[PDB]
Amino acid sequence: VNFFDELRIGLATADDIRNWSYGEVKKPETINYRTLKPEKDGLFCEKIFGPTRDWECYCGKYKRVRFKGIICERCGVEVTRAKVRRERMGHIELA
Amino acid sequence: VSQDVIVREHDCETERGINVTLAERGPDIRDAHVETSAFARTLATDAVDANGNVIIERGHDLGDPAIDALLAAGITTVKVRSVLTCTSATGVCAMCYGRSMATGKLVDIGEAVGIVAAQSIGEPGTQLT
Amino acid sequence: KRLKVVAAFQQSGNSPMGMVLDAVPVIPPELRPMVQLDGGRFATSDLNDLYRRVINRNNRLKRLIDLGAPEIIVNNEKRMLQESVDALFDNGRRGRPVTGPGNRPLKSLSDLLKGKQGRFRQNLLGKRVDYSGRSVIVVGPQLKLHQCGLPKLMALELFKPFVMKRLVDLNHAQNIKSAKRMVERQRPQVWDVLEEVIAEHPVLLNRAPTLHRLGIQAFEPQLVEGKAIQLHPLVCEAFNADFDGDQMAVHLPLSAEAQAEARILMLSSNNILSPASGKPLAMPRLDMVTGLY
Amino acid sequence: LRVQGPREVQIHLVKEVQEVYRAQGVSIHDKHIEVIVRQMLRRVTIIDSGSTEFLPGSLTERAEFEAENRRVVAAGRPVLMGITKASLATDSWLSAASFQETTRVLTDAAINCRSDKLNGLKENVIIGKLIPAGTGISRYRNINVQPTEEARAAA
Amino acid sequence: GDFIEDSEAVVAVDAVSFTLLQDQLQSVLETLSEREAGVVRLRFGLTDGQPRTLDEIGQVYGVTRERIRQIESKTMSKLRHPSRSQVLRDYLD
Amino acid sequence: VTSIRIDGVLHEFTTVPGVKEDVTDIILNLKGLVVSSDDDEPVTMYLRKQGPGVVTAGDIVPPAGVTVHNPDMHIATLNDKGKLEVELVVERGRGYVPAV
Amino acid sequence: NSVPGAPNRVSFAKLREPLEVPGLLDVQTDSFEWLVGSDRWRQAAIDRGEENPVGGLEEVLAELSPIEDFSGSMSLSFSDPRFDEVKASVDECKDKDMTYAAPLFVTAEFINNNTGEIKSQTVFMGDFPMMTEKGTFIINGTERVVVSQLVRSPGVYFDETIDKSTEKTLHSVKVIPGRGAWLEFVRIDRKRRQPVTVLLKALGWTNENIVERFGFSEIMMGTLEKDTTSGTDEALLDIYRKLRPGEPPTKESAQTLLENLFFKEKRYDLARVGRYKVNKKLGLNAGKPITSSTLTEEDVVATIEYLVRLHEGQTSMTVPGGVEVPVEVDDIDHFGNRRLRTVGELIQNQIRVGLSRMERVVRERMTTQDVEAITPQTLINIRPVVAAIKEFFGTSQLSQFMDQNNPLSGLTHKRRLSALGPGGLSRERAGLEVRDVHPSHYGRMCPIETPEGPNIGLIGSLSVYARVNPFGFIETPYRKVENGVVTDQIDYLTADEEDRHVVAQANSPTDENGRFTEDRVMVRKKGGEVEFVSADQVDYMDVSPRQMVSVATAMIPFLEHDDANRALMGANMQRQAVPLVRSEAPLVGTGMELRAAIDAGDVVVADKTGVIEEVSADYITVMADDGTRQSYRLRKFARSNHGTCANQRPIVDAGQRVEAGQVIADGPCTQNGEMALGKNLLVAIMPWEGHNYEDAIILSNRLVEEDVLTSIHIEEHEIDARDTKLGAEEITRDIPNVSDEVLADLDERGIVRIGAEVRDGDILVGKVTPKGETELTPEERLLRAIFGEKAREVRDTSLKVPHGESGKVIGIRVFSREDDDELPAGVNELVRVYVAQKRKISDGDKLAGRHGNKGVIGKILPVEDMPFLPDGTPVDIILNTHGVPRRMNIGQILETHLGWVAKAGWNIDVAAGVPDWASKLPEELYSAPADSTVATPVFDGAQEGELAGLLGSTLPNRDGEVMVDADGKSTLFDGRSGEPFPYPVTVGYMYILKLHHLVDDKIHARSTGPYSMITQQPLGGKAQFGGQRFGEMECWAMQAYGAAYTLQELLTIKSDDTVGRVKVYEAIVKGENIPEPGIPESFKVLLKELQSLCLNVEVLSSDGAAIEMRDGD
DNA sequence: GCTTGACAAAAGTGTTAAATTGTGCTATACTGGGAGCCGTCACGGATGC
RNA sequence: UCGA
Ligand SMILES: [Zn+2]
Ligand SMILES: [Zn+2]
Repeated sequence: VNFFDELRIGLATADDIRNWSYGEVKKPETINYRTLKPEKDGLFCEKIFGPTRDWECYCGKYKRVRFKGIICERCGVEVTRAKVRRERMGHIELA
Repeated sequence: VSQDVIVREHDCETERGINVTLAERGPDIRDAHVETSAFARTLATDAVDANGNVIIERGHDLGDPAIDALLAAGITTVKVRSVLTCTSATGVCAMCYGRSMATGKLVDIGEAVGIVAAQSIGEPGTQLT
Repeated sequence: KRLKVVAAFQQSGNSPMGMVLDAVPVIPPELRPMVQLDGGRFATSDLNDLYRRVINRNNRLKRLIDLGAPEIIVNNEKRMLQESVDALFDNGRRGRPVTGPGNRPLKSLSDLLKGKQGRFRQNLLGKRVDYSGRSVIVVGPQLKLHQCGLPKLMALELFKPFVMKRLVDLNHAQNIKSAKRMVERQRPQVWDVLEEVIAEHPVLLNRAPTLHRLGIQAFEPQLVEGKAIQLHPLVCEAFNADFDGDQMAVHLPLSAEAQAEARILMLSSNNILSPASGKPLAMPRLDMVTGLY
Repeated sequence: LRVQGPREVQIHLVKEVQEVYRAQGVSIHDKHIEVIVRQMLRRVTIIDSGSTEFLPGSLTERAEFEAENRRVVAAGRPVLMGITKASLATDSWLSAASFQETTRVLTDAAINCRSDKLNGLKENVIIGKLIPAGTGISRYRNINVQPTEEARAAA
Repeated sequence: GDFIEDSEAVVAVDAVSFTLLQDQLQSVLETLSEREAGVVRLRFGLTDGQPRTLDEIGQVYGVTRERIRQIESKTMSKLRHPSRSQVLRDYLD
Repeated sequence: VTSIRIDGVLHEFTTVPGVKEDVTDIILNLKGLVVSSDDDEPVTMYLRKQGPGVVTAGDIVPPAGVTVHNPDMHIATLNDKGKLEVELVVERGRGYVPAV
Repeated sequence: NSVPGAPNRVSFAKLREPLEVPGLLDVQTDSFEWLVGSDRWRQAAIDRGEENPVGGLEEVLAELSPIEDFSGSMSLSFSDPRFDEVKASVDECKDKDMTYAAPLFVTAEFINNNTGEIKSQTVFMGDFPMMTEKGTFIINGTERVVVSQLVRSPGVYFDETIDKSTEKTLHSVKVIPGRGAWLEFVRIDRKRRQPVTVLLKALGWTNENIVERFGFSEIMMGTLEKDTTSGTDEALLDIYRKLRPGEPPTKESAQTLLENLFFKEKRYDLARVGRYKVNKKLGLNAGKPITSSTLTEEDVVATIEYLVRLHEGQTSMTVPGGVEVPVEVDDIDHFGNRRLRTVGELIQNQIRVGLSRMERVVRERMTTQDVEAITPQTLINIRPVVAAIKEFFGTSQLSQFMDQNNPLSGLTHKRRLSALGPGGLSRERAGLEVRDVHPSHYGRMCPIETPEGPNIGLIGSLSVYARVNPFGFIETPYRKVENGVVTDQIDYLTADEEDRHVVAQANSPTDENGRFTEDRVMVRKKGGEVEFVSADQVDYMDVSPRQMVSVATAMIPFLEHDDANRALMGANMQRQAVPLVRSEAPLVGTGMELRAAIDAGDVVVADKTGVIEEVSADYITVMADDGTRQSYRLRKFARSNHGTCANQRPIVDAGQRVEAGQVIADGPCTQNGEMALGKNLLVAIMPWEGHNYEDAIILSNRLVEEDVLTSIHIEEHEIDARDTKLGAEEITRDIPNVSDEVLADLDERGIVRIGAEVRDGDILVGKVTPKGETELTPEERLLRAIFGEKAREVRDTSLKVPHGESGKVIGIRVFSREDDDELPAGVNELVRVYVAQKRKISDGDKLAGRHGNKGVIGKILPVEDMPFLPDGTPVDIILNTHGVPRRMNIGQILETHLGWVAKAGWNIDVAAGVPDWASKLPEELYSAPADSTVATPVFDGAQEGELAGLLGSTLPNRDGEVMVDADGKSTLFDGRSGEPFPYPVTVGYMYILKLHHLVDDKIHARSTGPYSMITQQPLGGKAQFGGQRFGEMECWAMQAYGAAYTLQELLTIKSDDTVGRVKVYEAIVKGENIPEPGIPESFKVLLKELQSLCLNVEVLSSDGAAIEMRDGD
């Protein structure tokens, strides 16, 4: 749209950060050393940040654009565009 | 600091201004620099002589031909319209600023003079010691 | 001075609790990318390891708490978590920065915004643009004040999409694929087509550094042989461009509004006077002076 | 400034600034130096009162101070500040963030829950909007063009 | 970091070429039997996007999977024939 | 002369065995050739020199209707191992044309 | 001259060189020989100097010997460094991409006599990189050069400042060690707020001793009068806690801590240079054996005495029991206090770090590793040692890629002196005090030559006759003169020693027998300040002019007539020249080209007198008179490190006879043994119809037809076949999607054919990579069925020549894995293709003279229409007249007149009495043939009177007519108009160079290309095919005009708008209008970055509430 | 013009041999890191003394 | 590390 009057700043409360996040990253893992896939519950995990391939669940049950807005029951990845990986944020629950 | 300054309106209509030296104490002359100060300006209030002939009316562009006539009349001062006295709630008005230096005419309603002034001062800075 | 902060929290509705974090947001992956380049070797952003130090120390703290531990070990782990989050947001602001291999300080979220290399002065207040090029400048003493010599190879790549649609308009090529291959292969047909789109299509010339607005001026392109650029000798005073090997850049306006601003506002013939003192900036100088004198 | 008032400080600054540039043979116009000087004296200190969240020892714009001071249902003196301190006091918090001391500018804006109206041109440049100047003024860009009926008849 | 180009970034020419390629296939497939064109659309998926199979296409047109392979072969030889394929040579890749 | 051809070299940047010069330096020496041809269509001369000695401009056997006006020109110097076989294309034209 | 093959170039020098120019590569070779037991360096130290020479390796092994476990029961001793023959020839190293090194052997004895005694062994530290005969190194196949760093020598240097409190002067003292904690006067180890008198009580000094030494001139006595406590042991507890205050201090630990921190050699390492500096500077151990560790006490007692002495101003100070030495403040820039760390020493420091990094493993290993039987074989890990060497030659600022455009650039690089680097100042950290030339730079560092960028004053070139000391201080030769008579004696003086004498001027009157002819003579005192004295007080004299200027500077004719600025540009641009096809020596030039050419190493020299047996383009063979047979292989069209050609040509005839040191084959830029960096062109200086305007230049088309300015450029391309995660990469002709017509130039293997031509976009090497899953669209994969072309599992990744270049393929280099070869993990086949091209001189290419005159080519007129003499001989270059007077470089005019003088023959009448213009005239130079070469040494040159007289000369242009008058101007004829020019113009032969800055490399154009990953903006550089940066200052200019749409267009659809750029491309191709821009992608990234900092940011509409750019905002 | 049945290929599909992966454990006695840092310059304003 |  590119027509909006003002942009406001402020402080993000712990609840604001939790509402932004699509999941908690529970492990300091990036990618598998063999398959080079985004291992689950780490950084890059498709369960939260979104799929690597467009309209593809991690396990490959839903590979086509017919079904979107659904989450694979096995791999727990939502079927949508891979661009969401740019906009989707996680969070860490501190002890 | 000056990038947000642009010419918003034609005239602020205020009567305030500042004084220019314009040829002091000659002869028995003129001034070293009248082109940096008096030139390109716009007269704030009427310039009158000793007997009040009112040689040059308000708002004149104060070109070199106007300076000669002012010197012939014998007045050593003129109150000029400047951006310091300009009200113009937002930005500045074209009449207070003065003649556009590149155009040689009055300033357009769209000219952004803050960036132009910043570049005008900054560019020669390589020659200072 | 202490009141300003106390009053700031009083006027707004944000609780001061926001100054302590019970949760740390995680930046999306594509903004901290991990990708491979040559033959399998990998490259990743520094945030991933700064995050790693945070998550690793946070989980080790959970393990110490469940077992139960002397306060010496737990508190030591807690301050480690405190510095790991600090190093993530701003590295080096408190004590020594977290260093990588060879004593290189890791880039932190705050380092992304700050500095000449930050998001602002680097990727925001300035950007790298398409439809542009550069080359050396040579004197164009035979040019008109509004004209500039443009290398034919440069103009071909700059106007490539235009000449493509033109030789598709004409039957010289079928569809758009043979048009692109015909431009890339230099086949002689496109030369007559380039002069057609080049006509009365202005371009912007830039000579860095740009001190004033006259450092950028619009010209009418004239297809010229060779790889150099022909510049009008009068505009040299504006660009402060010596012919000792200076390089200049060219940009191509596209939308009708852009072309109009180049013809009216930024045309070379339109600005002959310095918009500071008022003295004419483009006037006979050097050879022309002694030539007329 | 403490003696001769605001209008004289602007005369003194332009005189001194032009004197340095004249010594090297550089000829500029006083109107330019006045454009820069005008921005230094646009703020006033608030000594007392304010009647509504106008704190003592604070620097607020004169025009905005004149509107709030009405409140017929605050006292201060004009100040003189450098261009850096003035450009850092701009009402646009991301304009000061892109200028200098990005870290300090951000923490202060977030604590005050500041809001940027996206008025100045540096803001419109960052967000990819049309700058509010030149051909970007609210008037020029809305111009409507139509052929005159007398001229259309020729076709 | 500034030297790594985005591999998945969309190229303009190929994206514009894909549209002009879609425009050309519509005209070529438009000249055919309305039932022959439907078999080719379901086979490769086209509009739907999911390539079907002979048996699935057999329930819609009410024929055996063998009868469609006959239709698929006859329409392919008609597609390979130069009047239709002379324009698509540039799109090999 | 337009183009030349040598059996042993596939390009201009290699040296021929047994000779003091290189192909580039030999071509820079061949530029000084002054030839005259009465045939519009192109024709090829031939030069073959074995054993030690100095190859000069007269060692080329001209086809029918062409001649060489400076046989004293120095081309190359070879030794016992040196052998030079080269054919050159003489053409008709005017002015200056670069390498095609 | 003085060289066997030296051609004949007459010199105008009024003096004779008493000293020959020393070996110009000695700076690199001498330091490297000192490092590794070179018997050549062993003799040098033995004949004059100590009888116990110690190599750089031997001295570091002496530091490491022995290694003890702290129990004293066992010890590990090192000794006897051993080197064997190099692993491979440098040619094979540069070819195989392997470093050029020789193995290292040593002796390590494991002794434990507490238990049963152990045994010795022979240890191998690793393959050690060795410096070549050219003074360079081969590291991983690339030719590199280790530069010489400028570091502040260890020692004591005192300064005086003006306190801000009062106008009275102050004195601060700083002792600078190499590895020490550097206490400063009395802050120690960077601990502020320190008293002066606490140290004596800290050292245990009795109170009565302070009064004796400090009683004179008050001062410290007053400082001793005011103190916290007077207790000797109490001062320990006061100072010991000040520095460390943590973990409460122990009584015994604090006593010996200062001896540990300073007196101990382990924590405080006494510098062998500083030991010499401070001992003789302060008078301690005067004329005593060296190699003393950190000063016990006496030296520190002299520092405090020197400080109080400096306040009083007493010049003569005798340390108690010591000698007397002047008391004065020191200048840091004086080359006596600033030394040059050489290549051998720089490598030594890295070996020291490698050995120190090893002992940590050995010390930790000897304790916990078995017992009694381990020996060095058990655990001695040399990985950290060799890593220190490998990590140094790369990544280090001192070790740089050899810069070689021409043999000059390579030579000047090796003698370079730069202050920046590890252990040195950063470029921003460096003040303006170092950049200014110091009076001590005379004859040592060249003041003219330096960079014009941010590096001004930091980088410099070592002088001609200078050479480095064993301690690192530069020495300069001088002719000792005693009692007003010049002597044959020559002594090398260095800084401090140079100030103790007065230096006569090299240029001075000399009688036949020899002596000071004039009554009053010039000299330069210890100021340095010029002085006019008499022969009585003169001791040393310059060996000759140009002692200061370096090689590149000394190669500029008429250097004294040009300003230092343009002279710096002329010297820098000389190393920026390029080898031409036929390089011809300069018509007029100083005699430095001869010597500098043979010392660069890029030419061929004969090392034995004899007769040539065979001559060929590939190699030359010489038969020595002693019976031996030597051969020299000629580098043929080798690609230089920067892309130029190194082709060499033989200058000798088969049956000729050579001599030791005589030239054989010329180098890339050379002619018959001299440095040829350019061509001699006929130049008329006049403005020509605006085509040469403001430094622009115009060329004669003859230069293009005759190739005089043509150069060759070779380029190297490389690609590898690696094992991938999904399979193996295959190099072949099988590229999946291509027309068979485009692969016609490939052989079966899939590479390009040698000798074939190419162009931007062609396939040099075809390759392939697997992909999966394929996942083809519905539309595509329909054509696969009709056209029956099976979609290949592999994806096409090939090697294609980039945009804007072409040429012929010179050669190929392929390393297969099937063939053993050598390859890193994952790679199978490695292929390199070498493409070259003949570059004609084109419009826009940069030409420059030797005086700093530079400019591009504005146009090239055909030979028909060009200003030409009455000869009918057209000129070559037309130089703009307006540029000569302003730039303050008039030497170009002098060499232009002299260039014409030397071109045509010239004969002096001389009559019977000779012209007086020739009283001090050149000797026996009166005559000279046509096209004669002449030499004009810098400060002994051809003077003004001679030039005028030289203009009168023989000018037989095919006939009797002379084409140049005595004023050097000729009447030119316009070839375009047909009428003569109205006035006489200056014509002559100048010497111009072709510079590596070429239009073909610099031209760049882009419409759409690769985009950055994080931000969608394009990239930079031509290699990446990137776009131009539209920066902050350029946006200001765009806003000053007031054009909003042009600015928004550049910052949205031109760059960061993901959906806008493809739509704009779609609109242009379809002929539609350009659509409306979107939001720059970098702004969305900016919001996400702010959200990571925990700043809640929202973009909200004027009405209602906030909106979302995407899933989140 | 379409269908049949037999028919081979392919595509899953469930089940088992296998590799990969994670956690625990080792009992002479051993208990507080080592690394380092020299060459701005000018300024403002807190913070610390 | 160099070019304006
Ligand atoms: Zn799934
Ligand atoms: Zn006004």
